[PDB]
Amino acid sequence: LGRLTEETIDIAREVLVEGKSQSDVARERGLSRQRVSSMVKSVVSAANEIPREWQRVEVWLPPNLAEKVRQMEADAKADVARKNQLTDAALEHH
Amino acid sequence: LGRLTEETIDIAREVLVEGKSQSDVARERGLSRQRVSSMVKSVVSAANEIPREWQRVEVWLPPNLAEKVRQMEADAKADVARKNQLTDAALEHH
Repeated sequence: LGRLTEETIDIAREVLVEGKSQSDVARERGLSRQRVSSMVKSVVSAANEIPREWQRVEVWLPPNLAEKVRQMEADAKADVARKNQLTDAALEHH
Repeated sequence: LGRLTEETIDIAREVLVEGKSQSDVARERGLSRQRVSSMVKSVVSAANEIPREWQRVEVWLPPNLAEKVRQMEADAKADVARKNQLTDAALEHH
């Protein structure tokens, strides 16, 4: 929900609100399966405020190491935030 | 599926095969909600071959660190295996 074409928002909205399968929607608009699935993916990663190359992982493990993995995530997410505001300033003269 | 009472297997089998909610099954047998949910949990962790105190975690993160987390799991799982066979031998005389 930011800077995206109008078509990307209209396709994507019909599967995540009022739940319909991806296959059916291909035939009605006349698009490949590969491309309807690349449209849904860039709206999900924009609602999370993270780049598009990051991946999703899920495992079982003991309780001490289960805490160290929760912390890797939280610190890495606030580091993109700081480093992004700095390069916006550098392009406003000064 | 190993060394468990007969009741624990008969309750647990009715929710995971032929899918029924946990609430309904409480009333018919006359047990609390807390205890039907502690019966289902020890059959799942026995099909994984891991202790009952381990926890389940799921996060998003960059592609290099996404590999190091996949490897923590695999090594920790083969370490319980080796250390278990050793204490069985020590109790067989010698």
